[PDB]
Amino acid sequence: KEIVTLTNVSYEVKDQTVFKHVNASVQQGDIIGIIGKNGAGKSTLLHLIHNDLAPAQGQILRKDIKLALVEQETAAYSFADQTPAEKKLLEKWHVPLRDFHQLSGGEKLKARLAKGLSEDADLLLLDQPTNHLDEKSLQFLIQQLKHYNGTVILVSHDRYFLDEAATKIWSLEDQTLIEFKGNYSGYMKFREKKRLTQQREYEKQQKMVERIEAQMNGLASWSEKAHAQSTKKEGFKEYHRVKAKRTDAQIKSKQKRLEKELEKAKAEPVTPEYTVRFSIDTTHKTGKRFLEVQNVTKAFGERTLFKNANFTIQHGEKVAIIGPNGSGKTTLLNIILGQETAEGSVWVSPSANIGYLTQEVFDLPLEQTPEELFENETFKARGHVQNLMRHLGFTAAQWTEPIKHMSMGERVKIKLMAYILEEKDVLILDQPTNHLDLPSREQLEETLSQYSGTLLAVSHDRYFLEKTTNSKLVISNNGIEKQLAAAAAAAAAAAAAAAAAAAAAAAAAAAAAAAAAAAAAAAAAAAAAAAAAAAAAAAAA
Amino acid sequence: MRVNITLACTECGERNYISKKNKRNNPDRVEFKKYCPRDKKSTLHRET
Amino acid sequence: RKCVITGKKTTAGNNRSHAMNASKRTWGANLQKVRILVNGKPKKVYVSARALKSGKVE
Amino acid sequence: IESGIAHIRSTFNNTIVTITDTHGNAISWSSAGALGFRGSRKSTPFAAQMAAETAAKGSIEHGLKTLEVTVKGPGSGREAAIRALQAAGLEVTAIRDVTPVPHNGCRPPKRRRV
RNA sequence: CUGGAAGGUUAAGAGGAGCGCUUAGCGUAAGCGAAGGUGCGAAUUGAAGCCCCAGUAAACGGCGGCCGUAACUAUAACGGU
RNA sequence: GAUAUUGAAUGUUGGUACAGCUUGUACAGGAUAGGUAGGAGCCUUGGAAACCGGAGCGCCAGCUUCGGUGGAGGCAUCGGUGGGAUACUACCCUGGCUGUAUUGACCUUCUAACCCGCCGCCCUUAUCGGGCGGGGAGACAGUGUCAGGUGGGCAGUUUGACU
RNA sequence: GCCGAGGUGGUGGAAUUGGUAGACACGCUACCUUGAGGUGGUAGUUUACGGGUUCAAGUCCCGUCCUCGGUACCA
Ligand SMILES: Nc1ncnc2c1ncn2[C@@H]1O[C@H](COP(=O)(O)OP(=O)(O)OP(=O)(O)O)[C@@H](O)[C@H]1O
Ligand SMILES: Nc1ncnc2c1ncn2[C@@H]1O[C@H](COP(=O)(O)OP(=O)(O)OP(=O)(O)O)[C@@H](O)[C@H]1O
Repeated sequence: KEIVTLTNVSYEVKDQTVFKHVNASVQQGDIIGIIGKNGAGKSTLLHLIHNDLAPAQGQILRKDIKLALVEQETAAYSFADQTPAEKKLLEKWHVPLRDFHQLSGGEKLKARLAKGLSEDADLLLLDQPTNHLDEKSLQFLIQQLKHYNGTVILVSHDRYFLDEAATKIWSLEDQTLIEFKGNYSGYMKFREKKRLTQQREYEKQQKMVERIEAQMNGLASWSEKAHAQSTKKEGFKEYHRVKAKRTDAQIKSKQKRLEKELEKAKAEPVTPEYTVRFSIDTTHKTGKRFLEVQNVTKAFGERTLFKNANFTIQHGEKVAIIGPNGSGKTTLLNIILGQETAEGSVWVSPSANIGYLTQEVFDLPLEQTPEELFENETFKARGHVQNLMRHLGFTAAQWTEPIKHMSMGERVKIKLMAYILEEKDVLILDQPTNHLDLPSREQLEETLSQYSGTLLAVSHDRYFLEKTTNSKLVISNNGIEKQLAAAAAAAAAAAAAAAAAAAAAAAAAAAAAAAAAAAAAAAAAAAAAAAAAAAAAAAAA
Repeated sequence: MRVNITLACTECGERNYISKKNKRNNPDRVEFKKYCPRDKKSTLHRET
Repeated sequence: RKCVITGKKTTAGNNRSHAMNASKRTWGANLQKVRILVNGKPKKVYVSARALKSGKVE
Repeated sequence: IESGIAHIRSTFNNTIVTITDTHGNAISWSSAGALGFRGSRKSTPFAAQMAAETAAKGSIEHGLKTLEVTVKGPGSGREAAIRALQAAGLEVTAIRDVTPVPHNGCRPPKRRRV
């Protein structure tokens, strides 16, 4: 059975109609996923079904009252530590309770989604559970939601999270919800196919329209001649004027057929796919040496993170910083960039222009217009510099909204534009890829590879860093681990040499035997026998 | 765009009035005090 | 073609389409020829399928 | 099962080894391209060694231990694959060097540089 | 046309979550209200067709432009798009 | 396509109407504590500690059952932990197997309905049909109602005015 | 004269108001390779015009010029 039904639900704010003619169904344990561009009512829909926002038009009917609302930025979230099934979540994920304000950004969604799952809920209205999660927690989500009491409605921006944890998709698109059941991987297979059908039918009616307008124009250019070249010879003037009438009656019949087939057809041109173009420059002439962090130590009372972690990174390299949950990722950049018990030495270039990106969205000069916010000097500085950069880089005609009355799936984008418009020559990305979109994080995955070095890319993703990594900082127990490769299992001296040498000589003997099988008879047999036995003898130790 | 607007009462709930407004220059739900002939007085009305 | 038990046969009425276009149409009997003893002998006559359900002896 | 026959077919691109059951029922199969080598590395006898190793790993589940290896196809990886069935825990008893020899039969496709 | 058909859609028939209406009864009022009758009715199932994927022209049909270049006087075997 | 002619079996995956019961640990811990209430004792020759084998889960810590060697020992408040106490009562639908009755769908198979412009016999000197005996198809087909698609093969019609 | 169509780099030419002397394939220039050419490799040059609308114009709008074609005087 269903539980919640939607019919023609719309929404009106000061951009345009976000949302129109929305028909959907929540059922008894469906795993429904919202996909859509950010700012497209992705989480305004959740506040409509919560009755957190009152819809302008359309009827939203629900049956069971419990509506667990787990949003983005709930902004000094409460510490009502009640109904202790929450603390099971708060202790599988390895999160302490003790504070809220001194926590990193990584822990706070795991401590809000914790309280949200266990108040009591047969229906989850949650915004984005896949921001700042490591894979041991990202994997813990799917085992929650598979082993769960009811229906889940989530706004993922992940092709990763929906191959496992989806039954329906309520894709938001050009102001219209469309639902598709079954998966997300076959969902885009479904969309590309419907786009091919509508593109073929629009290409057909446009071609047919041009054909009938051409064959209508040829008849017109004959009717003009046949009317003007009468009254000359042979037959009075109405045997030849009737022929013009005979052609001009067809010239209207075909136009009436054209307009009737077009009113029955009504096949719209296909709306284009979404591109960003986005790119980067940062082409400044730069020195060599950037960051020498020697003998660093960071502690929080008794909570000790860093101890004597000596690493030195210079310009022109991809530095991926990976922490599974709470490795201080966000804390290191603050103690790279600042004072307050960076115990030891942190030297940085004095003339380097470090452009900083935060995990937390709490650095906006709020209630300002983006007009006053973005430095737009004269004429094309609004257009050629800025407004093109907005609309081309995901903005609508939203030149002046308040920037956290904005969408909050923007405002990462505002930070991003303010960086990339100006070629700051040093970036540090404290977790960029989580609020963004599958067309938005992709181009940042791309252009940051073509970026001209000195990047410190914290990312809890495993696939974003595959384009933006040369060296790694694996924060671990008792401080950093400056890795330049995988650096696992402590690459060795005697056994690895014996293994590689014996296998290479083994393949020598095997290829020597197998290239010519009956010649230089039998030394190879003793060779391969002794080498294979010695390989077993070396691997046995 | 320009939309037809009904302005329902609050003391009576009765509709009683129509004028037009923008969805862009007036995006919020507009309210005025007009005369309610059921209430026989000036009353705050409300777009519905 | 009429049933031998009851007077149930082909009638006629209208094919009323959408737009209420009155075409002219016939209504047949679900008759289903079987072997029954209408006389002392079985004779294999038409029956009807309304009259065949549990009433008349095969 | 305990006994089976190992069909190796090594041709100038690939060396496919299928360890089957005596009246022809494949326990496990792996090729040189199944191991991951996509390019010309498919032709190297190391990939035939690796393919015999993977076929030997796959064969010893429900299982079998003593093989009987039939070499088919003109290639290079016959010797390494016979040796690698031994070193992966199996025994290779008979070696049937059976490449399909037509007597006169069908005519071949044309020689290449012409 | 012919073939495929995993998948989307797609009827009536099936199903019956529910909402009305009536009503004994409970309610000083206001109103709520079981069972029944009865009006409507959502989720689900539901073919062929169509969307889709291939073949077929002695099937229906259709069969282009422009630019430069050779002992100059001209064209272009040629090349570009 | 559904439905009616049109029923006889054998499996199938869902769901009820009667029924079996098992699955339960963030850490601290002697451990596997789901919680609400009683709780200072219970289990034992119709067998306890221990060993072992197997159905079963497992977040591989250790639990669960059943059977087989054993011979009088387990186990509970309290002791400790920590947010909360271990012997019955129920549930929680998280995670299975087995049977009865129907429920929907699908695959086979049967034959007695239906069908045979198949054979033989009789009515009968008959290429009709119809009785009997075989054979073949067989719940299909055909046929009736209901429905969708297709449908210029056919039908009624429309296809404006100024000039 | 009227109607219909197009006017971009040396060339042919895509671009739904969102960055193009040009984004795409050729030419072209400077270098490399070669004995010297060719191929090949590296880097490099305001939308026919004039006036607006716009934060933004090849595009939206008003006018001028050119070329293709149909529609005429005449031979
Ligand atoms: N409260 C508001 N008032 C006016 N305009 C808004 C408001 N909220 C959002 N908008 C506009 O509508 C867009 C969509 O906002 P929405 O409510 O869909 O958030 P969302 O896009 O679902 O969140 P995300 O960006 O993470 O998807 C915003 O980006 C903003 O431009
Ligand atoms: N000022 C502080 N006081 C107390 N604890 C802190 C402080 N700063 C950081 N921590 C602790 O350090 C741990 C890790 O935080 P860190 O700065 O590494 O962010 P993180 O772990 O990467 O999380 P996120 O990925 O959400 O940023 C957290 O558990 C947090 O409680």
